Amino acid sequence: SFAFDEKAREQLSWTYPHQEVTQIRTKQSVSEIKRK
Amino acid sequence: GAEFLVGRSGSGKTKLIINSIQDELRRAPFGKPIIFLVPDQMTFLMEYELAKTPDMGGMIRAQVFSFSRLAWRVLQHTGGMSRPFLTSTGVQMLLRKLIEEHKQEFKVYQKASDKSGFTAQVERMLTEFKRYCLEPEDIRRMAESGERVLSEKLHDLSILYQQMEKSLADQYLHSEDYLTLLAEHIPLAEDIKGAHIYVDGFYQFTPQEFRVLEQLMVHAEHITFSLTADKPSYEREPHELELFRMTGKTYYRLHQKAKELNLDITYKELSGTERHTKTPELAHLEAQYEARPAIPQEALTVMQAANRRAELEGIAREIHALVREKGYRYKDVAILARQPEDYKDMV
Amino acid sequence: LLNRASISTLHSFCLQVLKKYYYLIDLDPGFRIADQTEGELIGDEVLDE
Amino acid sequence: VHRLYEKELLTEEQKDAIDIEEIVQFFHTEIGGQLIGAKWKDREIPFSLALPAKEIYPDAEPLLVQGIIDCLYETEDGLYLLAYKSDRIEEGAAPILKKRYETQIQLYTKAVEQIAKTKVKGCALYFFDGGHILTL
Repeated sequence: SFAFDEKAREQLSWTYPHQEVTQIRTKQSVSEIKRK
Repeated sequence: GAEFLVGRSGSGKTKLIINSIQDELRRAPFGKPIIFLVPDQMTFLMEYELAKTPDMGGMIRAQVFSFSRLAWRVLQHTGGMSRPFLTSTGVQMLLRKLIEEHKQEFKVYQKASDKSGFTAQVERMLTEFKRYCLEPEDIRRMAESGERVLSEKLHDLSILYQQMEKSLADQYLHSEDYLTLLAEHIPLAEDIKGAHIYVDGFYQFTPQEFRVLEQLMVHAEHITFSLTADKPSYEREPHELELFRMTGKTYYRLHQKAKELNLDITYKELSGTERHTKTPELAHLEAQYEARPAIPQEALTVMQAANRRAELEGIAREIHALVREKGYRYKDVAILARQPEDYKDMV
Repeated sequence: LLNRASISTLHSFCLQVLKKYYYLIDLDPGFRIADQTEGELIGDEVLDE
Repeated sequence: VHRLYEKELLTEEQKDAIDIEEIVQFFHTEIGGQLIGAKWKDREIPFSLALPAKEIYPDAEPLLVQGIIDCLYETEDGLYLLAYKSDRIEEGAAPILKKRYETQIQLYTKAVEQIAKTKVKGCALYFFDGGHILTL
C-alpha cells in the first residue's frame, strides 16, 4: 500500500480537457472553410 | 486632436483601448474608421481580442494594422503597389553587382568588398539609412564633412547608396520605401479623414515612422498614444540610467511635434495594479523594480536548473501541474527567452 | 558598464578586434571560428592535395 | 481607367489588357441601378468574424474568420450585399455558381448580421463574362 497510488493513477489517466482544439487554427479563410 | 495614455505596465492601458474601441463599435457599426496601430507581433492578438465580444462577435469599423499593412492598404487606394517589390536578398544581389563595378572607387572597403558577408553588412546599413530618413545626398554631406576612417567608409557607402538609388529609380521599390511612400500619400487619402488612430505596444519609433505618425496627427480627427512609463517629462529627455528611457524619450519627442502643430492634447495616468490585484508579489515589482532603496511566497518562484535540458523538463512539469491542479490552460502560459536560439530546438 | 567591460581572455579580445577591423585584412565580417576537428580535417585535405 | 493608370493603381500590362463592355453592362442592370440610387454605400469592407468551434468542427471557443466584402448598399427596402466574380461562363451554369460561392455569401451575411446587428435582405453576384447577375 503506497501513499501515492491514487495520485499516480489519477495523473497517468488524466487527459487535457480542451485537447481537441489545441491543433485547430485560430485564423481561417473563406476559401479554407469552404474547402473544409 | 492628440491624446496621451501613459502608465506603468500592469495597469490596463492595453485593455482600456480595447474596451474603448469595442464600445465605439457598439454605438456605431458603420461609423468613421477606427484604426488600431500596433507592432506586427501584436496584430493577431488584438484581432483576436477585439472579436471576443459576445454581442458583436467581431469588428468591421475597426481595423488592426501594422505600419506595413496600413501602407499596403493606403497605397492600394492611392497608388504605388503596381511597382515591383524587392527582398533583402535581391538588394544584396544588386549591391554585389554594384560593388563589382565600383570597387576601384572605394577608399577603405576595397579589400573587404571581396567577401560576401560585406554585402549583407552594407544591406543592413543602407536599410538603417532609409529607416532614419537619410538620402544619399545626406550621406555625401557626412562624407564631405577616427573621423578620417569614418568619412572614408561613409564615402564608400555613399557610392553604393547613390548607385543603388540610381539603379532602382523609375523601375523598382525598396523594402523600406513603403512607409515613406505612405507618409506622402496620406494627405491625398480620403478614408484617412475623421478616423481614430490608436497606437499601443511600441516602445519607440524610427524617424521614418515618426513622419507617418505626425502625418496622422495632422489629417486624422483623433489619435491616442499608449506609452509604458511613469510620469515622463515633456520638457527634457529621461536620464540614461532610469528605467523608462526609451518610452520616456519618445514621450518627450512626440510633445514637440504636437505643440509645433499646436494641437490640443489630453492626459491619462493609470495608478491601479489591475493585473496584479489577485497576487501580492507581482504588484510590488512594477512600482519599485527601479527603486534603489529596495524595500523587502506563492506566485513568484526563482528556479535553478542543472542545465537547459533539466530547465525545460522542469518547466514542463510546472505547466503540467498548472493545468492539472491549478486549473490553468495552455493559452495562459507564456515562455520568454532573451536568446531563443539556446532553447528552441530543445523546446 | 561592467557588463560591457573589457574583461576577457586574450582570444576573446582578439575576436573583438577581428569583428571590428575585419576590413583591414583579407577577412569576412561574418567569419566563424572552426572546430578543432573541423579545421584539422581541412588541413588534412589540403595536405593530401 | 486612365487616372488609375497614372496613379499607379493599375499596372500598365493590367491597363493594356481590359474589356470595356462589362464595365458598362453592370451599371445598366437592375442591381447596378439600385446601387447608384441608395441611401448609403460602401465597398471593400474588411471584416473579422468570431465563429464557435462547433460550426466548422464536428466535436466540441471562437476561431477567427476574416474576409473582404466587395460592396454594401442600403435603400428604403433594406441592406443589400454585392460581390464581383470574374468566373468563366460563356442558365445551366447558374446552379453550379450558386453553390460555388454559397458558403462564402453565407459567411458575409453572417458577418454583417452578427457584427452590425442589422439584417441583410438579398444578395447579388455579378459576373463580368457576359454581364450576368444571380441573387441569393
